[PDB]
Amino acid sequence: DFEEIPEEYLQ
Amino acid sequence: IVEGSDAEIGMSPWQVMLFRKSPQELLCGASLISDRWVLTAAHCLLYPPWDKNFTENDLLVRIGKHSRTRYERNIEKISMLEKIYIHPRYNWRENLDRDIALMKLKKPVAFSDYIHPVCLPDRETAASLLQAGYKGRVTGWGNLKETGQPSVLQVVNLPIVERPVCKDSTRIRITDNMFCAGYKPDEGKRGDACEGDSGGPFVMKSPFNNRWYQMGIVSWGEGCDRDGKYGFYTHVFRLKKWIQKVIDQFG
Amino acid sequence: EADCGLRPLFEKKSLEDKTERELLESYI
Ligand SMILES: N=C(N)c1ccc(CNC(=O)[C@@H]2CCCN2C(=O)[C@@H](CC2CCCCC2)NS(=O)(=O)Cc2ccccc2)cc1
Ligand SMILES: *[C@@H]1O[C@H](CO)[C@@H](O)[C@H](O)[C@H]1NC(C)=O
Ligand code: NA
Ligand code: NA
Repeated sequence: DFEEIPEEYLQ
Repeated sequence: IVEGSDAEIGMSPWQVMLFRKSPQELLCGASLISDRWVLTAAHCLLYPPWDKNFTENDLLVRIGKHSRTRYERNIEKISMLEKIYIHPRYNWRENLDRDIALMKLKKPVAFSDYIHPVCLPDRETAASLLQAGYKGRVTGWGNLKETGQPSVLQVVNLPIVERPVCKDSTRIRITDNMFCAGYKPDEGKRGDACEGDSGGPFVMKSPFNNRWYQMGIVSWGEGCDRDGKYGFYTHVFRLKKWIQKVIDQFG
Repeated sequence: EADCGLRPLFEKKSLEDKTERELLESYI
């Protein structure tokens, strides 16, 4: 239900 | 938040969302107390009865948010965790005594119109404001009802309740490290924090210096917004010596 | 620190939010 966040924050 | 309303833009610029990386979802609320320190409830991070034990790499903090689910481009900022500090005497076994934790960010967050720290109370401000009948404000993206979820940050103002009334409302052993708030059945108005609001701030605006102070942390409650029940909050001032020790040592 | 608790869109601009007066009125 959440919009994907920029990948840089998941690295 | 049950029986609250939509927050205004920038109304609670210290509000933080604790966000699980995988699956991507809301974990808890929290608050910004400086450019690198975030305050939350210990049970947001550690609660063995429910198999909860998050580590730094499991989580992100999202600051400056209003919408619950949207990525608020150019407004919110997302920070990684350097280290979690849980109160060494947090009592997850019995009654959530000392339900408090600090998170140090890897990098300082930039303040903005939407991102700004709340004050922590001194002894005198706490003594002056933590009185039965005095109202504080709770904010969060938690459930709208006990048993759905808000589009944007919710807010509710609630009165502090007399300690004997708090005690008499529950079978849980209440301690000096907790206070309770909410309306009584005979008062008409209602409202409460709920699941998902955990770790968020209970704030009061000092009439002496016009600054907002975080007096409590959303901790626990028996269901949400039930008649005759109250929300329980970690007493921030009572635990401030620990907060200061952590920041002084690891800051 | 020195600037804590003063909101950019409210206190810093001398604007009040819609319900803060409810808090003040309780501080009797
Ligand atoms: N009504 C409120 N003000 C309120 C409701 C929920 C929370 C979130 N906190 C929690 O869920 C904490 C963590 C684990 C158990 N817990 C509770 O609040 C428990 C009561 C604790 C148990 C352990 C010893 C201290 C008292 N009630 S509970 O009904 O399960 C809380 C709950 C869970 C899910 C939906 C709605 C409400 C915080 C505040
Ligand atoms: C929770 O996680 C830490 C680190 O992995 C672990 O050492 C600890 O025993 C676990 N349980 C706690 C802190 O109650
Ligand atoms: Na009791
Ligand atoms: Na109630």
